[PDB]
Amino acid sequence: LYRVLILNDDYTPAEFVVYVLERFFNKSREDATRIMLHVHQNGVGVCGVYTYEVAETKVAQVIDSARRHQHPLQCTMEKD
Amino acid sequence: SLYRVLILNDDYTPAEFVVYVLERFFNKSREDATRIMLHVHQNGVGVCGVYTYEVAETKVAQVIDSARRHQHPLQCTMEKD
Ligand SMILES: [Mg+2]
Ligand SMILES: [Mg+2]
Repeated sequence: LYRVLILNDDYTPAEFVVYVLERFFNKSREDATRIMLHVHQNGVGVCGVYTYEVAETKVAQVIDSARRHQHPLQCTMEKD
Repeated sequence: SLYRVLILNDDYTPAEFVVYVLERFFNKSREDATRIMLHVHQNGVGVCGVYTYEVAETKVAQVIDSARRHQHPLQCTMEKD
């Protein structure tokens, strides 16, 4: 399986990161907030764990959403 | 439970210092250190090693200490493996 990560940056609004986590990773508001804070403080955080193709899909959906909303948010994946 | 130690890319820390860190604190061969350094540059983040919780914390701390004493903002953290 493969974990999907988001990386911190100084441009993407916190509220957008929460939105991404809720929408694309089905996080509750509190859990999304938790992960958003963790990424802000530590530079990176885990959004979910999926089979390879599904991880690729989620990474792509996040990047598509971010860029269309004019945010440079970086999303990537690693073997879990 | 084991924990992976990660570094994050930045635009300031020199490539050669990252290789030095990988060799000094994570027992990487020159080739592996170079490849991880390049991977982090390309991907934004990369895995330095996997250790028990407290050893991972120790490595993270040693990297931050070394980086700041070398005048570099290199970010290092850990996650459950
Ligand atoms: Mg694992
Ligand atoms: Mg990771």
